[PDB]
Amino acid sequence: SSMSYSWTGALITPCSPEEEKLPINPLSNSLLRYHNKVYCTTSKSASQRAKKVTFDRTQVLDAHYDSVLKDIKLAASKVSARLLTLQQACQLTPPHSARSKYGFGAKEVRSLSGRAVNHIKSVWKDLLEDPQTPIPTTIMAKNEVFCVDPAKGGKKPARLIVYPDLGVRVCEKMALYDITQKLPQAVMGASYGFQYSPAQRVEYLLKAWAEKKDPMGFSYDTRCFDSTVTERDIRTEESIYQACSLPEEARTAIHSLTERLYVGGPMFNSKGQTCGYRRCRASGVLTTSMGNTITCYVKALAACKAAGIVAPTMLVCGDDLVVISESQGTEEDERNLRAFTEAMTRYSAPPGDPPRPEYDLELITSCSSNVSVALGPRGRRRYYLTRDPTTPLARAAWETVRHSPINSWLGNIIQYAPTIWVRMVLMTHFFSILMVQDTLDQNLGGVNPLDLPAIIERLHGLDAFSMHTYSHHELTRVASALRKLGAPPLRVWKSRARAVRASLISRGGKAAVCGRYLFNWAVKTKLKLTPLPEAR
Repeated sequence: SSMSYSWTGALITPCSPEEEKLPINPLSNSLLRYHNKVYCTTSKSASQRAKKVTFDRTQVLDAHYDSVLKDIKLAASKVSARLLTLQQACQLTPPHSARSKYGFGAKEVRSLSGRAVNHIKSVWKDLLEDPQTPIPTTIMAKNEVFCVDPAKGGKKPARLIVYPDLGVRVCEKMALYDITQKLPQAVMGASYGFQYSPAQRVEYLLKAWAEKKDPMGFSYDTRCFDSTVTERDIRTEESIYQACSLPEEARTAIHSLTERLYVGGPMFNSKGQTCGYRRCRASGVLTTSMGNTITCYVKALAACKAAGIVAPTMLVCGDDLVVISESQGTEEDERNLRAFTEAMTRYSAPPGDPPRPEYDLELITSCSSNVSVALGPRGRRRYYLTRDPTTPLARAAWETVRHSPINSWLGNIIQYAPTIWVRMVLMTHFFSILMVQDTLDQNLGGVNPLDLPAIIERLHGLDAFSMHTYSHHELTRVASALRKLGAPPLRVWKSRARAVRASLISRGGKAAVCGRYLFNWAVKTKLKLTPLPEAR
């Protein structure tokens, strides 16, 4: 029936001309040796991305679906959302957001420049006046850094980004922003994934697992999900949106955006040319995350009913999905999972690698990440979130004339503070670098590195400075990722750490705090890390 895209064959151009690499990488050539393996996705690869996302789709629904789609509309309707004053929408605009084709950008929008406000007024009026004309969109290639994988086919192609002009982007927010803030939690409750800290996700997963008498879990994925969304799905989304208590002006505009933007439209490149036409989800629009989350939830939950999964507990973050149910023995479990996979396929949401049932929580990848366990200070099992460190290490070794990785180090040091790989590798490297630059109290991305212990204790807990006896799985995976990238093995990091520790101690003050809280693990003879005033 629907086929997701169609193409003029015009070249998908780059935004910010691709940066060449350099013959020395000074910040990272002590981190890892095999720099040849770290690459960034060229926009030449754009063509290849297209082939992988262009394909016919055919949907077929059923009682199961229809029943869910009803229950969800009942839930939508206990929700009332408001319009957003054009002004308020302008304020929500990101600072460096792509400028408008009509002579203004986010500076102007955020400051409520008169010209910017005129245009946004006229765009919005035209939404209310006209509910048919497709709104044009731009298509670009997002470049991102990765490590090469021969198994999974050398280098990945660039992701395609597709988005309307800035004017429309604001209007979108006027119409929909309050829904996006209210609806998911309404229709999905506990299952709405974004509502949780990394630490709460773990607590959630664990509570689910524990309350099954005999747990099984699995996780469902689609690398190319935006492609599987059908024009019907989108309209069924509007159907859900309108199910709320809304201003009549809202309703017209939601509907008009649906028909003119969300359902599809043409696609132009940077150089202006016509590039294609889209009949699936656009990646760059406001409702992308809300739609994906909600849609996937309907289908998934219907499929659980087709397949006969007993007592399911879900967690949904856009495309990413984890279900934790009661086992019907392994023999039935394998069948039910195939059923699910059939059902989803009929619903037009087929997967990459297909699901398999698992009976141990560590083996379930949720959100490019997963739970694992180590031992805490008093010797109790302590559970925490983690992941394959390949991409993080790859990106930690990315240096262009225009780009520095120091920020991504910090990102990961915070996010994954309790992991063995942050604690032994990234932290050791990160402080070792800044010591030598004597730039320890600079502020990177609005954080001061001498505040980490504090920041860490507040987001992760004093135990995150004391954990030991990491799992076989984690230890094997880390070992392997360092060997893969030519970083030193953990024993070498232990040394570097002892020494980075010495210096931080001798510096006194807030450095020695870092020195003692962050690097206790590295010493032969532990200190007794009491809680931190600054933390609360």
